[PDB]
Amino acid sequence: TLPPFLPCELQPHGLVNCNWLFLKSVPHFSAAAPRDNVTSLSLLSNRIHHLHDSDFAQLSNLQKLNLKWNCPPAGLSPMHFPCHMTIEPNTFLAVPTLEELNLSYNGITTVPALPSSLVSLILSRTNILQLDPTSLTGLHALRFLYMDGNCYYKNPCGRALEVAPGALLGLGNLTHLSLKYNNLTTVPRSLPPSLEYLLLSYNHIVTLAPEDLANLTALRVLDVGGNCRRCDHARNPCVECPHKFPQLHSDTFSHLSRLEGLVLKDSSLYQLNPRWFRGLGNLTVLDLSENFLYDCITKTKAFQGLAQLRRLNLSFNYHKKVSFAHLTLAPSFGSLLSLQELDMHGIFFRSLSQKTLQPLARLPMLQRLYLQMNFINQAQLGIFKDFPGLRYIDLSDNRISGAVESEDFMPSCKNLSFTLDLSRNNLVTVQPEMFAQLSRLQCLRLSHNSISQAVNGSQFVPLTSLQVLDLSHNKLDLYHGRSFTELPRLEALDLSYNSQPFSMRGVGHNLSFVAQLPTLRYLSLAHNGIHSRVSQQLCSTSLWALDFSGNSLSQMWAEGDLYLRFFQGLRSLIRLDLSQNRLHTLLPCTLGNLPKSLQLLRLRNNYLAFFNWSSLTLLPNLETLDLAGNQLKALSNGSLPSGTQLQRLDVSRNSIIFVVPGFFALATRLRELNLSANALRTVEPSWFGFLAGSLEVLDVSANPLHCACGAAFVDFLLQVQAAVPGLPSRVKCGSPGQLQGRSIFAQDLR
DNA sequence: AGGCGTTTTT
DNA sequence: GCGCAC
Ligand SMILES: *[C@@H]1O[C@H](CO)[C@@H](O[C@@H]2O[C@H](CO)[C@@H](O)[C@H](O)[C@H]2NC(C)=O)[C@H](O)[C@H]1NC(C)=O
Ligand SMILES: *[C@@H]1O[C@H](CO)[C@@H](O)[C@H](O)[C@H]1NC(C)=O
Ligand SMILES: *[C@@H]1O[C@H](CO)[C@@H](O)[C@H](O)[C@H]1NC(C)=O
Ligand SMILES: *[C@@H]1O[C@H](CO)[C@@H](O)[C@H](O)[C@H]1NC(C)=O
Ligand SMILES: *[C@@H]1O[C@H](CO)[C@@H](O)[C@H](O)[C@H]1NC(C)=O
Ligand SMILES: *[C@@H]1O[C@H](CO)[C@@H](O)[C@H](O)[C@H]1NC(C)=O
Ligand SMILES: *[C@@H]1O[C@H](CO)[C@@H](O)[C@H](O)[C@H]1NC(C)=O
Ligand SMILES: *[C@@H]1O[C@H](CO)[C@@H](O)[C@H](O)[C@H]1NC(C)=O
Repeated sequence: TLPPFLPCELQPHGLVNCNWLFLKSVPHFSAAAPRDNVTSLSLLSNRIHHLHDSDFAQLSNLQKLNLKWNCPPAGLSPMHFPCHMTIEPNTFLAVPTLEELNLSYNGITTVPALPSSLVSLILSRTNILQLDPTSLTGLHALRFLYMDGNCYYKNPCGRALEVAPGALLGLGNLTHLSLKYNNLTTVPRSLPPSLEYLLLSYNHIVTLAPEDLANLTALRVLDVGGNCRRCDHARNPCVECPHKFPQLHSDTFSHLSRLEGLVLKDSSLYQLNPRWFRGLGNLTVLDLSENFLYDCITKTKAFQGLAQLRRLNLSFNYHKKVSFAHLTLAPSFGSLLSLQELDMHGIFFRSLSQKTLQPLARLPMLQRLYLQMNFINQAQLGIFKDFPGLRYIDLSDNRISGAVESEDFMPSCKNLSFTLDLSRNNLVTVQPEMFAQLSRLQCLRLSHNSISQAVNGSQFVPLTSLQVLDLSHNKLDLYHGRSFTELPRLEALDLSYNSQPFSMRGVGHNLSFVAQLPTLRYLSLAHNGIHSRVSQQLCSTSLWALDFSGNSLSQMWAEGDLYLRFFQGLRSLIRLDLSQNRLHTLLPCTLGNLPKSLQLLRLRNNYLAFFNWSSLTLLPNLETLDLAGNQLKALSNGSLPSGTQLQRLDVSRNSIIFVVPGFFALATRLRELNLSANALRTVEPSWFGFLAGSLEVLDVSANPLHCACGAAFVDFLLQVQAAVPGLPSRVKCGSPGQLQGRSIFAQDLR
């Protein structure tokens, strides 16, 4: 029988998802559907312009309703089409259980009547230009009001949004208010004392005083950034902050003892008034980005009081048209004993020395340090030795060049104890000297440099704890036999996109160093265009995973018997990616020379038009096989052979016209199968023997199915619907006539 | 007339 | 197949 909520899709935790179905009105759903197991209803980005009383009446246990992007104002319409949305006055009253509503990106000019149950209301990017107490009548349970972007460059109005004095006082539970991008010039008078988060960024509130935040002693977060902007850093349309502005009175934040988060970004500040931070001893996050505090951070004592502060953002506090030769942080940074995260990216300074970060050197909790995009050309990396609790340094996108004068295939550094990112720098060789005091390092990123060195075993000698080394997007010449052997703990090495040496026609290269890395588990030689004149075998007893994608095994395996055993010496290998290797053909003899230990084999985006399925028995441990993106015209020439351990099979984006009967039958372990984007005109239960019920995923979307009245496929997909993703909307007909390009349920086939 | 379309959400 | 060395 049918999916219960056609054309929408029943998802977990009682969600009915009608997203992106181009609906003109809300679907009703027959009484046969369990409309009370329905706890949430999503109608994102349809084209419903008219909302009725009956539309939600029958969904009597509905808690969440998303109606976003259905009727976008002209400025947000991708083609500037106007749209007004009519709501019948009992539309939402008929859902007395409603808790969260999203009416954002919809042309409405007044708030509709809403049930008292409502805990959350989002009215952002609407055309509502006024809020007064009649707007939000009887919403005493309401805790969240979000109404950003009702008057700005993308949704203009010609005036300020008008929140009348005391308009929201009726809302006794209101903790979260947001009114960003509304062209406000003053804070709204008399907001509920219950407010905990108040967000007024990207308005034009140029003056503040303690009157402007009267009675808001519950505030835990206050965002007032972007009201007086520096447009030299603006990516969007921007009005430059007037001269003699902004004016923030000293004691503006004095009565906010509970304040945890203060955002003052992009406020054109040349000087921090320390009186701003008096009485803010409970402050944990302070954002001062995109201001002009480049001098003030070498001098100020305004941080002295902030004992509990954890995150400090000083990024893009850069002087117009200049980078500094030197930057020395203030002594008062040394009293931030709680500090975990410091962002100094985009200040622009040329030198990083002991003096630069001296005050931070004895802070016990300092873990993450962002110094990227600073045009730094000299860096004494040895300063980080004495930092007690450091876990992460981002020094990427700098001009440092030396010492001073898919998680299956490559693991991330996220859970390691000490990571240095030096990517997007100007190293052309690696000097041991620059790492002299970094023997604690577990992860080093040096990608997107200009390293064009024949590494030999002498470059990374100090790094005796290093487990991950990323050298992707460089020009390494792999030639000497002992490259990387100075790293006793190396488990993951990325040498991808170092293609240029391998392009050098008539000059060969040496991969025999892989045998000399006894602890290595992960290796990417991906996107190197390896095609000729290389070692005939990779040899390693430790290696579990090898990305060899983006090379030309094609040309290698065409070259007599030289490279037929290339991957055979990888005795423990469990994952191999041979994708985009230009393979037009495979011998069964080539596949059997891959390691017996293999569990995962990718051959994506090759040019294979034929695959001898019987040779899968030569890889007895194979659980996953990816042939996506090849040119198979059929699943045939044998079946999946007996006793095969295969669980995941992807033959998507081929040109498969048919499947032989009983093709999958002997693959009893098969759980996930992707037949998407092929030329299948039908889906038969006879492909699966009659053991298809074990399948957890069967993707048959984007296939030119023959939707002839009474077709055998229709019935089959309903018997295994739990396993077919997107069945209600995305499995479509290629024929006949007017059904082409429309869902299989666009007319009843039975 | 309405169309357009996967466009952070906080 | 990239200063080794009948
Ligand atoms: C089955 O394969 C298809 C097509 O190869 C997958 O659809 C692609 O999904 C990726 C991300 O997973 C997207 O970047 C592409 O845009 C999609 N391509 C097409 C042509 O639709 C699909 O996700 C796979 N199904 C499952 C269940 O994993
Ligand atoms: C907050 O709403 C709840 C209903 O969920 C109610 O108990 C309480 O009266 C409300 N508080 C105020 C101050 O209105
Ligand atoms: C913002 O406010 C003023 C009202 O004085 C108006 O002139 C201006 O056009 C408004 N801006 C936008 C983007 O609507
Ligand atoms: C602040 O609170 C006092 C005491 O309850 C009240 O009388 C006063 O009107 C309030 N001020 C504002 C601006 O809401
Ligand atoms: C590596 O090459 C350097 C030149 O940079 C040379 O001095 C050194 O002896 C070689 N080291 C090893 C371990 O082969
Ligand atoms: C490749 O490197 C190994 C390890 O030093 C070396 O023995 C072998 O001779 C090299 N191959 C060539 C062709 O130079
Ligand atoms: C697959 O290879 C085997 C072993 O060499 C061979 O017997 C068989 O004919 C091949 N299958 C097809 C369909 O050509
Ligand atoms: C393989 O099957 C295809 C598709 O039906 C067929 O055209 C071809 O002749 C078959 N070849 C072998 C060797 O089985």
